[PDB]
Amino acid sequence: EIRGVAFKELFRFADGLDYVLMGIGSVGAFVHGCSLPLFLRFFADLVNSFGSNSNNVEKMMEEVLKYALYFLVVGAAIWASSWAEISCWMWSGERQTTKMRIKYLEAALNQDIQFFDTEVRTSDVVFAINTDAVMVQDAISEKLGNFIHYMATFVSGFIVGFTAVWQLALVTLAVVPLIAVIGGIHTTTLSKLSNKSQESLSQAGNIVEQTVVQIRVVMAFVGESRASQAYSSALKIAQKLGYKTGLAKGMGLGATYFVVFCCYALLLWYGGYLVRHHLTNGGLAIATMFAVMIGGLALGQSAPSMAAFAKAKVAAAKIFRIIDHKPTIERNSESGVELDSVTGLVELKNVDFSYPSRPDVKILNNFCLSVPAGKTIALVGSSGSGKSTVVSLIERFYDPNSGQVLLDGQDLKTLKLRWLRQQIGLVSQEPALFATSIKENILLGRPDADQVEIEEAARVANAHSFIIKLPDGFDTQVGERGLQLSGGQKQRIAIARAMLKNPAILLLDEATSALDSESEKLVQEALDRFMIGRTTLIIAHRLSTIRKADLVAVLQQGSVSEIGTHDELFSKGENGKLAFKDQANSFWRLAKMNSPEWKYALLGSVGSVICGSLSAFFAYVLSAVLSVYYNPDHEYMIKQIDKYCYLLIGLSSAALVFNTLQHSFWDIVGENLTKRVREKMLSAVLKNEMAWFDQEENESARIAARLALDANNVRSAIGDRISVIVQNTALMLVACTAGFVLQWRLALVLVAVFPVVVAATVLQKMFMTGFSGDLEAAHAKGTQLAGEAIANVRTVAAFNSEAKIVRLYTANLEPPLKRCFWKGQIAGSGYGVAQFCLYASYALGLWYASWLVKHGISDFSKTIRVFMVLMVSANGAAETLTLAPDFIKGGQAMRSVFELLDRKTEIEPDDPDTTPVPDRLRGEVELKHIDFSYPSRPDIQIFRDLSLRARAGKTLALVGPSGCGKSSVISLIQRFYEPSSGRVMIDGKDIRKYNLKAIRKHIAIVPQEPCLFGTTIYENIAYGHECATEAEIIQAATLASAHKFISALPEGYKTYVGERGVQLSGGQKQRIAIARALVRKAEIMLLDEATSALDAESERSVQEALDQACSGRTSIVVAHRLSTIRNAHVIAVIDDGKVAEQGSHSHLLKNHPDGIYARMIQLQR
Ligand SMILES: CC(C)[C@H](C)[C@@H](O)[C@H](O)[C@@H](C)[C@H]1CC[C@H]2[C@@H]3COC(=O)[C@H]4C[C@H](O)[C@H](O)C[C@]4(C)[C@H]3CC[C@]12C
Repeated sequence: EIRGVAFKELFRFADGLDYVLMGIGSVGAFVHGCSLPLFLRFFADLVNSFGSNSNNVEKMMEEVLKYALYFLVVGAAIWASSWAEISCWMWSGERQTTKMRIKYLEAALNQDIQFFDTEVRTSDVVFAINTDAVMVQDAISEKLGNFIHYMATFVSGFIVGFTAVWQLALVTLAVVPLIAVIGGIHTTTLSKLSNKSQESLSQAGNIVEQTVVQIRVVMAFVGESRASQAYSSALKIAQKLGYKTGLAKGMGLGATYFVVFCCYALLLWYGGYLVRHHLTNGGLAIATMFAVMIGGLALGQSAPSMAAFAKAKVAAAKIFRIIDHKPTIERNSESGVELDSVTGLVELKNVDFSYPSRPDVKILNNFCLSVPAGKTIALVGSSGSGKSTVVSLIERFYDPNSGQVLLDGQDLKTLKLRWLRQQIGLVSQEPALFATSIKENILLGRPDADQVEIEEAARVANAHSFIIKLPDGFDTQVGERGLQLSGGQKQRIAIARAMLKNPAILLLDEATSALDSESEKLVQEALDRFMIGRTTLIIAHRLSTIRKADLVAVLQQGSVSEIGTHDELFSKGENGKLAFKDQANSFWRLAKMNSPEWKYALLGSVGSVICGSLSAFFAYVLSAVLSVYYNPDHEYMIKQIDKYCYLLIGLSSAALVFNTLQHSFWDIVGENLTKRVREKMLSAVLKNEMAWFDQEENESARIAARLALDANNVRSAIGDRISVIVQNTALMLVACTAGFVLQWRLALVLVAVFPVVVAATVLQKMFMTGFSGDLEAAHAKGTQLAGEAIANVRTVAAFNSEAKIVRLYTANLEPPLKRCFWKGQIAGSGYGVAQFCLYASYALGLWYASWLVKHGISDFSKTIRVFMVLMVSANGAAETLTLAPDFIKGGQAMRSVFELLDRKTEIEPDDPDTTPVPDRLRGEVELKHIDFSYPSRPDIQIFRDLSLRARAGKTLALVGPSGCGKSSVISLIQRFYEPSSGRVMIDGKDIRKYNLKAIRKHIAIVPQEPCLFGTTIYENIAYGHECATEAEIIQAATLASAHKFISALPEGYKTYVGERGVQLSGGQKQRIAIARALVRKAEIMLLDEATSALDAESERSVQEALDQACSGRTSIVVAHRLSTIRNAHVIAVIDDGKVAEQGSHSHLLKNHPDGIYARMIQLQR
């Protein structure tokens, strides 16, 4: 484990402005922290004056006025301090982190390639840029300010409480730990249970992902229910964990309320005792209790900043480790001769390079390669030979071991590499394109070029292409949102960037196997014009360029064998605004969908209202006790205080019980709703046809992501919404009725500003969480550019364009900087305004209470009770709003799930219109005049009114060009896609009117790539038939010969096979797929060209298994390899969507000579 760097080093990249910002933010944070207990002290003074001066009205009025002015001053101070703190801390952190990001990327780019090979992985570098974008910035921007603020709040609260009433402060200090302890336990318990629920949800998502990637075989058979059952099990586990989560949350809230009620019972009694003995005032005691509570909670809230500091220390240690590293290979050297003879006569003698990470094995051991001066060389060394090692050595990526290696007669170390790499042009296996515009992606080959040179290079040496046939053209920033690039466009861009480096050698290598000939001919003309270009890593891919090269010296077993002529070369290298009515309707339909849980909801609802009442009740008690404090009759005050304390102790238990009840039952409602909706979504998805799966936004992990993300916000938007809207309604109703009954006038004035108080307290809690948004989302563009640069470090170094990448990174990072500055300003201003309005409302309400008392309208007791009850109830309501407010996201996901459910399938897997189905369908399939067009590409028509047919009980083999959709025929058979036109019949009955579900069990299919359903081979084989028992799969394995390795397998049938388990060989996987096909004992077998890339033993085994599989009943096979259709007695030709020759291969080979069969026979020779 790396040792975290000390805290001070985190501020390495701080300049003078950052120091000023940090100082101003620190002062603002200190003032913001201190001004809360100061407000409590001023409130105590105001209440004490307003209660003591009942007889002397004028003194009461003037003192209340001065303290209201103090409240306004404190509000203004809070406004200024919070604004300064938030803005300065956010912007300073962002600036420092951006500078450090830029320096990190700059240091990473100019590192040696061997650094990434051995020291730090590229994935580690990308993760490090994630960590520097998150943790270091978070610690030095928001966590530090919050730590200072909470230290200030803690110290100020303790000072205020002690200097007011040291006695009660000590008692309140002892009460603080209990509340803090319960809060910590509740938070930890929920986090642990949340982790359990999270992994359970991941399991459910994995099931959906697996089902979608295997949707073909799953739909081809009858696995739709099987998949739903597995999903049901995972959902059940998740809801059980959710039940625990909900019960734990309820218990935590109940426990903290119980402790709070009992502790304030004790504190209020002790405050009454102190008031009896003339040791304090009422307001002073109340403020002391509040201040000490605030200080303790502030320290508790400050601890997470320390946690963040530790994590960021570790992260910054890693980042500074990578930054401070110094490259070993010398760059910007002074030994460069800068020779103008760009032609490389001959070089690379006696190279003895050994791979840097592992010195045990060496490739370039003792041999020489040598080159001419202006003639290409083709290099073909086995398969895993060090063909790329020569390219790397030429580019000076590494260095040869102790020997004598030169270039052009002037060595490599004595020619620099800043301009040496300028002479050399490199084209990689896969072209490396960066997030900038394609125009700049042409520039970085030579920044000194102008527009005219770029366009002439792209035009005379490349054909007109998508760059000009484009809405944007030169300003076409690709990035992650790059347009459709099939490989040819980006490849041509890469060679163009290459030709901008006109002189000297140009290095080639193999491209993708499926590439158009235009790129190859452009490469050929590029190497012809730059005859200095040699060292093509063709690895036996273009015999024409091989004949072009004067020397085609090979690198067999990592060594040169023959150098010179290129004549025979045989037996070597044989490899080739949003609406609201719709939201209301969807809400109503989900509620109707949630009907079976109604009981729980009602009970939960009951608990909610009672919980709300308790909160209001608590507020009232405080008010009452305070109002009782300023009562001359001591015995009456004793009786009242005892009554209130006993009532509070009694109702603490009710608070606990009904908090647990409410949260448990609402969580049960929510979990049941999520499970039901998720199952319905999966069923609706599985009912859809394959054309729906082919469409975009509709495949693999992304559909699983939509399913996972559109259920939790649904549970929120139903359960949490109703729970809060009823509990806060009960709270507000009780508080408002108490306030009205006491003094309706002041109650009305206060409920005028009630939303302002609630909003301000909500913003206080949000400040507690933080106002910096998703830092990752802000720097997404820069992060992806940096990842592309680091992953493509070899290409960047080859084109010596590190500075260009750095400046592009800076230009991408500037808009996040500006956005962060403005966001900080807006957030600080808004928070300050809200707090100022809160304190202005407090001052106005309390002054109006004083004014009412002055004119004999009311009393001190009633007015103070109204004020305190309404304000504490506002705080409680805001604390209630802290529950997940994902309502808008909930509505959006509501619409998403509803449109997913209401989608209509064109092909219904079910058979509502039942048709007669024979028990043993013989299956005389006849695809007569079937006109089918590629679903993905309508223009492409694999079938053109082809009258294909196959007599039942007979084997038909489909042969023809790979381009024609011979496999697409089997898709039409399973009705995955419907032919653009034409009618297909299945044994005397058309399949359209026929029942698809009955057909599925009479059809067996083997995919070209076998797929792994689950853990055991047992279940994979049993998947073929609905009720496979045990003997049936035994015979399936024996006839399929799958048992041969199964007995050899340690666990046999029950071995864990798949991605994580024992990965069987391709032949074994295909053989078990064939076995599961035989399990279904279907009359019609649709054999696919699975035997594509296998070794000799696996080839023979899989063709044998195919021999037993196709034997018996009827089988439509598609094949392209000899000794496969020969066994079949009926062969068809798929030429251009039409049938050409029908009959046995031997029968049609004798007559009409030079036939299409003879064509592939001659080709296979
Ligand atoms: C005199 C008040 C009306 C004052 C003007 C008001 O603005 C102030 O913010 C009140 C509502 C605060 C000050 C201290 C707060 C309390 C702090 O002391 C406590 O024990 C905590 C524990 C726990 O966090 C409870 O959920 C809230 C609870 C019990 C708080 C409830 C709200 C307060 C009582």
